[PDB]
Amino acid sequence: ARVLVSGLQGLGAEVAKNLVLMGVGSLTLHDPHPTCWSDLAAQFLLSEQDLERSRAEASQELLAQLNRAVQVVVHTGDITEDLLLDFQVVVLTAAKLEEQLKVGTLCHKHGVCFLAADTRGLVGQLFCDFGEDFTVQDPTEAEPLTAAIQHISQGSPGILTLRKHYFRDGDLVTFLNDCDPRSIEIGTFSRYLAITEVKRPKTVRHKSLDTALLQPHVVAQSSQEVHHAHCLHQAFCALHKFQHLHGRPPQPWDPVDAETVVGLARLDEALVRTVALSSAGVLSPMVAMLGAVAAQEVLKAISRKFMPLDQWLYFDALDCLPEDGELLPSPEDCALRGSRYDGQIAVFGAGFQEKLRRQHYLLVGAGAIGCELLKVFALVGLGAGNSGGLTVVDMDHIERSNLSRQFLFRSQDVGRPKAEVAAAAARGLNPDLQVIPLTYPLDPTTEHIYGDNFFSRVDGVAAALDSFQARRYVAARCTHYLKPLLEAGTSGTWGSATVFMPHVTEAYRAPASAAASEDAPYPVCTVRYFPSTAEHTLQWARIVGQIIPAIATTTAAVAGLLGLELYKVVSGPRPRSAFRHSYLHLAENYLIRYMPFAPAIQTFHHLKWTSWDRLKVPAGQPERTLESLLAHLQEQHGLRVRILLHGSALLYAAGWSPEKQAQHLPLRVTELVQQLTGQAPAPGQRVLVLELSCEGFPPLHYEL
Amino acid sequence: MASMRVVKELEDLQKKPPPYLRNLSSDDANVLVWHALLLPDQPPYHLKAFNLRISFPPEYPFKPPMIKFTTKIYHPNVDENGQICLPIISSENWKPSTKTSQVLEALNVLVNRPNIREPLRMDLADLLTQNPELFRKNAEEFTLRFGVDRP
Amino acid sequence: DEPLSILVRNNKGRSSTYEVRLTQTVAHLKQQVSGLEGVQDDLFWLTFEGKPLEDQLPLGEYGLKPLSTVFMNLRLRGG
Ligand SMILES: Nc1ncnc2c1ncn2[C@@H]1O[C@H](COP(=O)(O)O)[C@@H](O)[C@H]1O
Repeated sequence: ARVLVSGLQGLGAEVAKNLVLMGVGSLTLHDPHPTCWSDLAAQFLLSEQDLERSRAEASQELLAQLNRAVQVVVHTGDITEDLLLDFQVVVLTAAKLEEQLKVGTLCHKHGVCFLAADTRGLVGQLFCDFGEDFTVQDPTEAEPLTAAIQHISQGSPGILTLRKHYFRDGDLVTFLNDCDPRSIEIGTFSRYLAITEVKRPKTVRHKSLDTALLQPHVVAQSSQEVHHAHCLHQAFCALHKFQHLHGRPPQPWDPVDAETVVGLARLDEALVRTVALSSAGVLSPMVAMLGAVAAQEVLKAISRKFMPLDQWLYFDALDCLPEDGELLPSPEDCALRGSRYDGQIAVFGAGFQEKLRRQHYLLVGAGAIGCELLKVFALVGLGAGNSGGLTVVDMDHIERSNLSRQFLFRSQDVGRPKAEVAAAAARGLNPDLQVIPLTYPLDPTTEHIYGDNFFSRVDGVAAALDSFQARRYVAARCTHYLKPLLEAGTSGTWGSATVFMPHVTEAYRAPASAAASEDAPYPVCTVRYFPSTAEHTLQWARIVGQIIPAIATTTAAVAGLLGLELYKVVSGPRPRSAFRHSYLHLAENYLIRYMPFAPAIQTFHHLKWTSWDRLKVPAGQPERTLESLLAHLQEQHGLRVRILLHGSALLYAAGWSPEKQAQHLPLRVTELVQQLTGQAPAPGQRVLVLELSCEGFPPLHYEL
Repeated sequence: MASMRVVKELEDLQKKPPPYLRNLSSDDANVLVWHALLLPDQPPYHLKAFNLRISFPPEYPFKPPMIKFTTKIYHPNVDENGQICLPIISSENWKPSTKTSQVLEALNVLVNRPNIREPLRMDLADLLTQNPELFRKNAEEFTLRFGVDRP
Repeated sequence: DEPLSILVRNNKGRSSTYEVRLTQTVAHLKQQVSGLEGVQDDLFWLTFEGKPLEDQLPLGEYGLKPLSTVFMNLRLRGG
C-alpha cells in the first residue's frame, strides 16, 4: 500500500517509523518546515547538524535506512486535489484547522482514509474518517474456536455432537462436508463417519470532519470520562481559535494568554486553563504513545482486520507536573536557551532538566521494549553528563529473527551481544549520554557481581523481561534494596505498564502458578507412553518455544507510558495519588490508566508490617551470641523464636534436645554459618539476611 | 517460602510418625532433602525395607517433590533406575494445598499391590497379568539378592 | 439480595453471562470465572468502569447494575 504523511513534527516521525517497521509498501512524506532547536526534544531522526533544513529531506535518509525495502520518498511542493487520489490513506499531524478542514472535505468527497493526529503539551487528540461505508473482515484478533466431533445423524431440526468451547446459537459454522456455512441443532442424508466456526464482516459508517466537529463521539470506558473528553475538545477548539485570531501560539506558561483562552471557550475552567498554560512543547513519551495508536489505526485501515476506532480519541496525562501543594514553573524558568531540550523546558523548566541530568538508572534486557526505553531515555536526558549515567544488562546474542523487530539493530550487527550495540546506538542518539554494558544475567548465580556497592549508586531499575521467574527475582532484589521499579509487558496487542514505589504502593505480586510452568521437567507418566489426550503430543520427542511475535505499536505505547511514569518518579516524593498503572488493548480500543493500591498490612500476635518492612538488628563489638540475639528479639519485640534458618540451612530449632540446643546456643552467628556451609563468607557482603518464624514474616537483617 | 514449610512439616510428621516409616532423617545442611526406610507389609515385600529420597523443588507448593527410590526393588510400577509414577503428583493433579503425608500414604498404597493400570515397567506388568505365581516366586529371590539388611 | 445477571468479557472477545448476588466477595466471582474459563485465579484480575476490583470486597460496594460488563485482564509476560 501507499501512505501519505504530512507533518514531521515528531509525532509524524513516530508514525512513519512504526509504519516502516511494520512493512508499509510505500511511504510519501511531506514537510517544508525548517528544523529549529525547539523540535529536537521529541524527533529522534534529526540532529544538531540537520538544522535550518526541511524536516522531510533531513529525515528521508534516516527513515530509508530503517528497512531499505519500502522505498520511502519525499514530496516537495503542495498538496492539491491531484496527489490525494493516488494514496490509500493520508495522515496529517499538527495542522491549523484550515488545512485540516480542506483536506478532510476533499478526502470525504473522494473516499480515502483520513487520519488527524495532534499533540499539544501533555494532551493528545486523534481523529479518524474511514468513509461513509467501510467493511471489516475479522474483528476478533484471535483464532476462531474449534471443537471435535464423533458422529452425526439426520433430523428435521438437526442433530449435532460434542466430544470433550461454546458456539452460542444462531451463528455460522463450517466443517455439509466442505460446503457453505450453515446457521444453527444443525440447520436426506442419514450416515456417520472436527468443527470450526467462521466470523461475519462488519459495516461501519463514518462522517466527515466538518460534520463530526459539530457533535463529537469520543471513546470512553465509563461515563466520567465523557465530560472530561468534551472539556478537552472544547479546550482544543479554543486553542485553535486563539491561534487563528492572534497568529502565534501562546507563550509557554504565559498567564496572559491563558486568560484569553479561557474567556474564548466560555465547563472545566481549571482544566482548560492548565492545558492552555502547558501547551507549548512536544514530549517524547506522549508523542511515542500517540504515534503507536495512530500507526495501529492506519494499519487496521489497510488490512481491514480489527474494528476501526470511533470518531475521536483524547489522551490526558496532567499528573506529571508538580502537585497543587508545590511551585509551578515560571515564565523566566521556562525560557528557550538554544539547547536540544527546549520542548521539555517549555512546559517543565530548567530545574527539572537539571534534576534529570544527574540520575543513574539500570535497564534489564536490551530487547524489544529495551530499545524503545533506551530511545526515550536518550531523548529526555537521563544522565548525559559526568554526575550521572546509565547501565544496560542483557545476556542474549543477536539472531536473524531479531531484524524484523530491530529498532536499533542492523543487519551487519548480527553475532555480537545486544547490550553493546544498544549502548552504541544510545550513544549515537547523543554523545553526552554514558552507558555501561554488562553481559551477565541477573539471577541467583551471579549475585557476587551485583553486590551492595553495585546497588549503592543505582537510583532506579527498569525491567523489560520475557519471563515471570526473572521478573520476580528482579522485584525481590529491588524491594531488598528499596528502589523504584518500572515494569512493562506486551503480548500480541495487549500491553501493561506498571510502577512500584517503595512504602507507597504495593509490591510486585508475581503469579506463582504461571512461573512454575516454565522449565517444567519431562512428564514421566501424564502422557508419555500409553496416552495421547490433546494436541500436545510434541513433548514425546524431547508452543514448542512459546514464541510471541510482538508488533511495534505495543512496544512504543508501553515505553511511552513508562516514560510518563518516570517523569513523576524523578520528581521527588509524591502522595501515591499521582501514580498510575495502565492496561491497553489496541485492537479493541481499550485503554485504562488507574491509581494503584496501598500496600497491604499483616498483623501477628503483636506485629504490624507491610511487604516493604524488615527487621534490623546490629551486632556487638567483637560479636554477639545466638542466645543474646534471641533475648534481644524477645525483649525489643514480643516475638518468640521457633525456627531460625538462613536459606537452605537451619541454625536453630524450637525443640531438638537440651544437649543439641546447648551445643549451638553459645556460638557466633557467622561462625555457625561457616560451620554449616563450608563456603567462606562474602567479604563484600555487609548485611546478613535471616528467616525466622514465631511460636506457631519480615526478614531479619543481621548487620555484620 | 519453600525452605520454611518443609522444615515446618517435617517436625509435624516426626511428631506422629506413620507406622510404615523408619529412620526419617535429614541432612541439616540442605533442608530440602529427606530420607526414610519403609517396610511394605504385603508379601513378598515384607522381608527388607527400601531407601528413598523425598527431594523437594525450589518452589515446593507449586511443584511435585521427586520421590526417587534408592534400592533395587523389583515391582511393576517403578523403573529400573529407581523412578516411580504416582497419580497424586502430576501436572493435572498437583495442588498447592496438599501435604507430604498424603503423598507418602498414597505411595504406601501403591507399593502394597500393583495397580496394573499405567505400569511404567511393561515387562513385569504382563508377567503379573498372566502368571502371578512366577512373578511372586521371582520377586522374593530378587529382594533377597538385593535389599536392606533389616527394618 | 435477589440474584442479578451480569456479563463477563474475556480476552478472546466473548462475553459470557453469570448470575451473582450483590452480597458476596469478588473472590467468589473470580472462582466462578476460573471454573467457567479454566484459568487460575492468580493469573488474571477483573476491571469495571476503569478502576480494578479488589478481591475481598463485596460486589455491592462498586455498584454494579443488571446486564453490566466486567472485563478480564490477564497478567501477560514477554517483551
Ligand atoms: N533476568 C534477566 N537478566 C538479564 N536479561 C534478561 C533477564 N530476563 C530477560 N532478559 C533479556 O531480556 C530480553 C527480552 O526479550 P524481548 O522480550 O524479545 O525483548 C532478552 O534479551 C533476554 O535475554
